[PDB]
Amino acid sequence: KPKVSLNPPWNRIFKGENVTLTCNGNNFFEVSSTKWFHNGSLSEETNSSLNIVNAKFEDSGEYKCQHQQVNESEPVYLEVFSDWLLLQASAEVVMEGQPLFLRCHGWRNWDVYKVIYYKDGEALKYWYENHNISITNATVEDSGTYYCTGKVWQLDYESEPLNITVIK
Ligand SMILES: *[C@@H]1O[C@H](CO)[C@@H](O[C@@H]2O[C@H](CO)[C@@H](O[C@@H]3O[C@H](CO)[C@@H](O)[C@H](O)[C@@H]3O)[C@H](O)[C@H]2NC(C)=O)[C@H](O)[C@H]1NC(C)=O
Ligand SMILES: *[C@@H]1O[C@H](CO)[C@@H](O[C@@H]2O[C@H](CO)[C@@H](O)[C@H](O)[C@H]2NC(C)=O)[C@H](O)[C@H]1NC(C)=O
Ligand SMILES: *[C@@H]1O[C@H](CO)[C@@H](O[C@@H]2O[C@H](CO)[C@@H](O)[C@H](O)[C@H]2NC(C)=O)[C@H](O)[C@H]1NC(C)=O
Ligand SMILES: *[C@@H]1O[C@H](CO)[C@@H](O)[C@H](O)[C@H]1NC(C)=O
Ligand SMILES: *[C@@H]1O[C@H](CO)[C@@H](O)[C@H](O)[C@H]1NC(C)=O
Ligand SMILES: *[C@@H]1O[C@H](CO)[C@@H](O)[C@H](O)[C@H]1NC(C)=O
Ligand SMILES: *[C@@H]1O[C@H](CO)[C@@H](O)[C@H](O)[C@H]1NC(C)=O
Repeated sequence: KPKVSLNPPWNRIFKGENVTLTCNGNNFFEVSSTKWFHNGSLSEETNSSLNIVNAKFEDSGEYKCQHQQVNESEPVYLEVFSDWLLLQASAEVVMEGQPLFLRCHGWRNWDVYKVIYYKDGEALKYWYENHNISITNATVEDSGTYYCTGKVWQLDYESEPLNITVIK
């Protein structure tokens, strides 16, 4: 029962950014026989750590790993974007009580100011130099649709809206 982990945790990334997919293993692993299935199609890497460099739209997809005698892991979907601001979430679905981190991500990792996060059309939090609205203990009422607004350079921008569900 393997489980694909990511680093950054962000599973919604811009174009050209890099992400690393590690197969069920927190720190140190042994085997050299690891399988990767990008969109189902077997991959060319064997190492347990499948890196992804300059993010091309084609990288967006469904992945998974399996060992010699283990049933393939629950696929994970990676989406790549091109836009001024992208709203990133730790996980999109959560178990009541778990942690939750949302991030109003600027393009080219620039700097965003006058930030405001919104949940279900309501103003929620606000800062100058931006922040990362974080949640330790997650309530089910936290489930909703978020999006953020901010000033890049000297213009305002709105982010694509994102759904989030906290089940019990
Ligand atoms: C795995 O399957 C997914 C299908 O969801 C593939 O992702 C899709 O890839 C295409 C081509 O990169 C994306 O569309 C492109 O968008 C640009 C910009 O809007 C446009 O100018 C191009 O003409 C093209 O339409 C498409 O949106 C994307 N799907 C999603 C949801 O992001 C992915 O490429 C597949 N992986 C492999 C290795 O085939
Ligand atoms: C993705 O990885 C690349 C490679 O490490 C990063 O760009 C590197 O930038 C350094 C400058 O310190 C150069 O020495 C390398 O040659 C560059 N690598 C490549 C492949 O061009 C890049 O910054 C990473 N992406 C992000 C978002 O940080
Ligand atoms: C987020 O979830 C909401 C539902 O909570 C989706 O909105 C519904 O969309 C369907 C069809 O698009 C409509 O029939 C419903 O009336 C909508 N509900 C509301 C309250 O507007 C929404 O499409 C989802 N968005 C994403 C990005 O997944
Ligand atoms: C290759 O695998 C080892 C562990 O077997 C790991 O420490 C290392 O980071 C991996 N290298 C790459 C490029 O994935
Ligand atoms: C492993 O996969 C087989 C089918 O190939 C399935 O019967 C079995 O239940 C799986 N292992 C576990 C722990 O579920
Ligand atoms: C908060 O978000 C920023 C983005 O500006 C990121 O670089 C940083 O690592 C995050 N801080 C923490 C403590 O996770
Ligand atoms: C999380 O918060 C709930 C109340 O909202 C509380 O009952 C529970 O003990 C908290 N969990 C932890 C680990 O403190």
